[PDB]
Amino acid sequence: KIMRGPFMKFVAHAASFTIFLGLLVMNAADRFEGTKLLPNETSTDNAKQLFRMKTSCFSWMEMLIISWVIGMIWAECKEIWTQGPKEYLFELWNMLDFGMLAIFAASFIARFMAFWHASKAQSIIDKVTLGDNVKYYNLARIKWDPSDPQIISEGLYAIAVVLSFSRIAYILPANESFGPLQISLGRTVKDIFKFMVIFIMVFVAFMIGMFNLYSYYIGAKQNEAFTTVEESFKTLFWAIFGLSEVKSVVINYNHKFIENIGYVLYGVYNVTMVIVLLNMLIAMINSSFQ
Amino acid sequence: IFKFMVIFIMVFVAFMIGMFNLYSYYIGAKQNEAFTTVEESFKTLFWAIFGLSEVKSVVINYNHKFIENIGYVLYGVYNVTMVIVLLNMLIAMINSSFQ
Ligand SMILES: CCCCCCCCCCCCCCCCCC(=O)O[C@@H](COC(=O)CCCCCCC)COP(=O)(O)OCCN
Ligand SMILES: CCCCCCCCCCCCCCCCCC(=O)O[C@@H](COC(=O)CCCCCCC)COP(=O)(O)OCCN
Ligand SMILES: CC(C)CCC[C@@H](C)[C@H]1CC[C@H]2[C@@H]3CC=C4C[C@@H](OC(=O)CCC(=O)O)CC[C@]4(C)[C@H]3CC[C@]12C
Ligand SMILES: CC(C)CCC[C@@H](C)[C@H]1CC[C@H]2[C@@H]3CC=C4C[C@@H](OC(=O)CCC(=O)O)CC[C@]4(C)[C@H]3CC[C@]12C
Ligand SMILES: CC(C)CCC[C@@H](C)[C@H]1CC[C@H]2[C@@H]3CC=C4C[C@@H](OC(=O)CCC(=O)O)CC[C@]4(C)[C@H]3CC[C@]12C
Ligand SMILES: CCCCCCCCCC(=O)O[C@@H](C)COP(=O)(O)OCC[N+](C)(C)C
Ligand SMILES: N#Cc1ccc(O[C@@H]2c3ccccc3C[C@H]2N2CCC[C@@H](N)C2)cc1
Repeated sequence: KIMRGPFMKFVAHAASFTIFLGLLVMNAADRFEGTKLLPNETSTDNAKQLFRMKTSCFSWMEMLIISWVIGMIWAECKEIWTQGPKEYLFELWNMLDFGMLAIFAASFIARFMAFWHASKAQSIIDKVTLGDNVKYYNLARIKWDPSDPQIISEGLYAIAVVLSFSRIAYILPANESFGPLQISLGRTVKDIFKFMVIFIMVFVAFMIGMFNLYSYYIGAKQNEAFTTVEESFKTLFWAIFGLSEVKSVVINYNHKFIENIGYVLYGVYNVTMVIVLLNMLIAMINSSFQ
Repeated sequence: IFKFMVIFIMVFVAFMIGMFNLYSYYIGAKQNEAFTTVEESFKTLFWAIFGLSEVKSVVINYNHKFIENIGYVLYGVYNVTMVIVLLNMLIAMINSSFQ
């Protein structure tokens, strides 16, 4: 009768999230100071099994995480067929919570199919050379394919681990000192979503304009900026935080016309972004005394 | 600012564990020694508040560009989130001085 009260129910639901975060921390606890399994090395630990056997096998802590995610998917489907699939998408945090579970499910599916391929190939080979169906396995991380499911799972698990820390927003407005901070932090994301439109207009403008300038100098440039659309995207994205050098507008030829055009366009980009961010800061300072 | 450091260390611990889990298996096959130990992933995200952490700390030497693009996206989202949190702190402290 105590555990059916609302406050003990809240305490139990917060404790079962503290446990999940503790599992996510202590899962990678053998590698806190170095993994001791090099990307070029090979460790079998049984002298009769493949290397790709003791990499995709599930531990005793990677099954509890699967049980938590299965219960967390079931507790979301029960919310879907009780509030209705139209009033459930009305809050965007439900979509932010559904994407995390979808990414966790995709990660565990990819790891399971990697383990399934490893077991299907290890059933054949139950020292010497191996045939061309087991030869891809028992190989270190340097020789894997770029689309191996073992590196799809390890890539999606990181996004899932980052996104699962955002469920503190469900237990944080019950407090008298971090509730108003969450309210005042949420009201300043809706104030920058309207300035990101002009931000991406100026961004797309200078991205296409400098890609059109430095496209023909792909091998004759000081580095690899402004030559591909993704390179021109990241060179202008990391210049907001000052992490893009001025050596990214220099070419190796004697065409100083194009280099001076690039210098002028990069300077105008930096000045324009400073003006836009200062206008955003002043507008958000002004829309808090209202 | 003692009350905003709590949300600051929530976002910090989130991205620290999330990027340590990504770049853990590439300890010798990476451009530098970031995001491989917990102290390296801690200091790479601490010194990125002051802009003293380069973008070459998310680059691996292999042809696994999936994991490298995940690291690029996570580092960019970390920088944008910290800019939002610090700007919200500055605006809140400007507002709680005319009261
Ligand atoms: C939302 C409002 C946006 C307003 C944007 C205005 C901000 C203007 C920023 C100026 C950017 C300068 C960048 C400096 C880097 C290097 C410049 C450089 O190499 O100089 C050019 C200078 O060329 C120009 O004509 C600069 C004109 C810039 C006008 C920009 C106005 C939008 C080369 O000419 P020179 O080498 O002096 O000539 C040979 C003499 N020995
Ligand atoms: C508190 C609020 C926080 C809001 C956070 C939102 C801020 C979003 C920042 C964007 C970060 C981008 C970093 C840029 C660095 C390099 C990006 C890169 O390498 O591109 C990825 C782009 O991949 C994506 O899908 C980007 C999606 C990012 C969405 C983030 C939303 C949270 C690779 O794909 P690709 O090379 O275009 O594909 C091959 C085509 N030739
Ligand atoms: C393992 C590492 C990654 C750290 C894991 C994080 C947790 C240990 C922390 C972070 C957020 C904390 C919570 C933030 C807010 C609250 C509300 C608080 O309740 C009240 O303020 C009064 C209740 C009322 O009167 O309504 C009880 C503690 C609790 C759940 C905290 C419990 C401990 C939490 C889960
Ligand atoms: C918004 C409206 C008013 C139009 C924009 C103003 C233009 C009339 C200005 C702004 C940028 C200027 C350009 C910036 C840089 C260059 C490179 C410069 O080339 C060299 O420095 C020669 C190098 C060498 O061979 O030694 C010649 C002038 C030029 C084209 C400038 C020409 C005049 C421009 C187009
Ligand atoms: C908050 C909720 C709404 C969920 C978050 C949104 C996701 C649906 C987005 C955000 C980050 C995106 C990822 C960022 C980077 C990558 C790497 C990219 O891989 C490559 O570029 C291939 C490289 C090569 O081999 O050439 C594939 C897409 C992917 C996984 C993206 C998949 C879709 C993601 C997970
Ligand atoms: C990806 C980064 C991970 C970092 C984790 C930090 C968690 C802090 C959450 C937080 O401050 O929420 C802000 C966005 C306000 O949300 P809202 O717009 O008030 O919406 C709250 C609605 N509710 C149903 C969740 C209560
Ligand atoms: N009786 C009761 C009860 C239990 C839980 C509850 O909120 C859940 C919760 C509690 C602590 C920490 C994180 C989360 C996530 C919240 N979850 C609920 C369903 C939809 C899903 N998108 C989000 C509300 C009411």
